[PDB]
Amino acid sequence: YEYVELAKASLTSAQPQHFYAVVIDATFPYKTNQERYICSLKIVDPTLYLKQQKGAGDASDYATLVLYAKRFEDLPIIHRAGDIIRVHRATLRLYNGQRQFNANVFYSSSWALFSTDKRSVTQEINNQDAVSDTTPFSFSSKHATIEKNEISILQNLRKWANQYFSSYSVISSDMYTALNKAQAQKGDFDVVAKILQVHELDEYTNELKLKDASGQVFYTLSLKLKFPHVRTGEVVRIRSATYDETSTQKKVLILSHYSNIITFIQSSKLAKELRAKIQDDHSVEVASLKKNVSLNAVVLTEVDKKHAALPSTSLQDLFHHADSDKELQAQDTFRTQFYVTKIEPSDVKEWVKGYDRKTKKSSSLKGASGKGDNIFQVQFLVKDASTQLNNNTYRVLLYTQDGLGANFFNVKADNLHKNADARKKLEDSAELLTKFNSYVDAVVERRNGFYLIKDTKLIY
Amino acid sequence: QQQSAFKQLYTELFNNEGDFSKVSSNLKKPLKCYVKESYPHFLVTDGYFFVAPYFTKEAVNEFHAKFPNVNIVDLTDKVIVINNWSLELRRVNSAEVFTSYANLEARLIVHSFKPNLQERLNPTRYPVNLFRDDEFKTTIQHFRHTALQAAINKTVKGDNLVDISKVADAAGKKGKVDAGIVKASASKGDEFSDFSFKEGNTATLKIADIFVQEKG
DNA sequence: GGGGTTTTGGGG
DNA sequence: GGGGTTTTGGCG
DNA sequence: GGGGTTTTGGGG
Ligand SMILES: [Cl-]
Ligand code: NA
Ligand code: NA
Ligand code: NA
Ligand code: NA
Repeated sequence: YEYVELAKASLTSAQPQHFYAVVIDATFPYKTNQERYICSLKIVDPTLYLKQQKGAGDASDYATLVLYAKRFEDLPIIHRAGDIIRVHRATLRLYNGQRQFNANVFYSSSWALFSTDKRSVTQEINNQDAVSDTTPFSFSSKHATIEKNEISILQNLRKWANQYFSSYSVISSDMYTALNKAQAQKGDFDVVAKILQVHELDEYTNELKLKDASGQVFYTLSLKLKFPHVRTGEVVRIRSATYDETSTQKKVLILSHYSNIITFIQSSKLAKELRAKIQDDHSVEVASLKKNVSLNAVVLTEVDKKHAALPSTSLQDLFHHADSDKELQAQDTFRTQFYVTKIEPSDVKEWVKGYDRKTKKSSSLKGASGKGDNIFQVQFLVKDASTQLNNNTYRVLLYTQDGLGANFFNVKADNLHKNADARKKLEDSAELLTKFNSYVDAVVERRNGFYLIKDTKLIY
Repeated sequence: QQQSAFKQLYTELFNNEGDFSKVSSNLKKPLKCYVKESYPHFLVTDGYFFVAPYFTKEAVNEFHAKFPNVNIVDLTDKVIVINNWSLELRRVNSAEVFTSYANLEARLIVHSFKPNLQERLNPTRYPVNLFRDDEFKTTIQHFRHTALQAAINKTVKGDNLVDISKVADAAGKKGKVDAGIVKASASKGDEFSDFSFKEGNTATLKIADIFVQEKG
């Protein structure tokens, strides 16, 4: 197999050609009719990656690759910009002024994906190591062969990709639309924004809270199975979105089966600058709290920084599998999300009780100090997406006698029967916690079959 | 101002405990919609979303009477006008019914519809399943949240707080997490169902039967 | 022509 | 090919 | 044998 560079491929041969390239963009594989699937992508290499820079505006130049197939599984799922693709038997032609490489996978063409970073996106999600640095993490057909001579091409193209992404935006401003101008678009458009929040709407759907350089916030539904790599704080490029004219309560982007959400390789200058430049916004949440009913979700808490890297565990696993799952039995500390259905005791004034550290007993302060040290003894009855349909509610405790969750309310325990200020703040927090669309993000510690909140604080 | 007629209708139905009589009257006017599909699923759009209309055995017989030269299962890409219709809530298995959410479905019961054969409609966005919309899914979650909260505040009582000693000095104590599971209502099964709206009931035809009635 | 396959020389 | 399925109608 | 493809009947 002889590999040719993009700009040097023949436009007249019409013969099958082969090449290595870096993917900067791609649709998701999508069905067109009763027998055809398609995946369109934008590719570049050392010979084709930037338009005549003078009056070009540092715009990216590229070739396009269109892969056809009879089966969905015979096409590449591109989750990240910057990785490399190897194509065999592609025919080149000029389509509206640009180099279009076409390859029928259902015939004799084939492709193979190589990770530019240490691990592929899927391997990062599963915390897996790559077999080797010359192994395709994905490819068409039952086999893929890498000859010794290719190793240099791959290694060099990788080095090039990192220099390219770290020196240029790659996804230039002409490749997407500012979110605050989304409503002026006639049809679909592309987006480049930071994921501010990933809210599990239900069993198969995530609701992404996005914010781009224009400062505009938008929400969009992202299927879990299709886009399992979405992560809070990360910058992504969204290929093909439309402005939703029917959403009045909040700004919504609509995605299609061919739409794609793509992250950037570690070296991406654009991704790095946007992660730092774009800062979290809570304006939407602050405004929603003034409404009797908010169609916008509000995460009322934040976990200590030392847990930000801790993976979350659903209520289903926490209460229904924590005593039968090997992996869940080995952990005592978990992170989870849920909404509060009810708070006990009902009387907010009883949330703080006097505790006797010698008899391990607590009591009401309605009789005053004669009960010992003041502590919070609150029981949340919660629910989440994973348990949304069942007839259950789950108990999550806030028992701070040992220091766990003492600062949850940003209100030091005190006799609520006498401290009006403390009582009032807790009463307000109570209405917020039980309000529809309010959610909690918290770390819990398992103790004698119960879960106690810790290292978690309200931010409203 | 809601531009999607379907979204506004279905939203008010849910925000009014499935009581179709409580929904705005100025919304119960004839519905002119485009037929996206007709078989195996009959789907119509309002220019923004698509919904599945449920035809009564009467509605079809009337149709076949006033329009003998028109097969319903062949109305794809054609427009229709539903003059007499109603809306009701039904409990379904959303895992099988794609035109629903959280085991709940708002059905468009059609009593009378006229096919405006060969009427070209204005260009619109690609229609999406109303039950896949962010705001509408949220509207439905609000509905369940309210029913759930009312049931829980009625079922749960006596502040049965875990005794603090169980979580204090738990060095030599081991427990099963299912000890934290609390029943939300007096529901019979393992699925919450303590809703206050009265599930609508109306005989409707299966799109398959109307297919046979027009081409055995 | 050339794959994968078995048809192992020949259809459409 | 900057696009529109479905035994897949919450990867397609 | 049958796809896609053009070889349009025949290799290995
Ligand atoms: Cl335990
Ligand atoms: Na052959
Ligand atoms: Na053969
Ligand atoms: Na042949
Ligand atoms: Na042939």
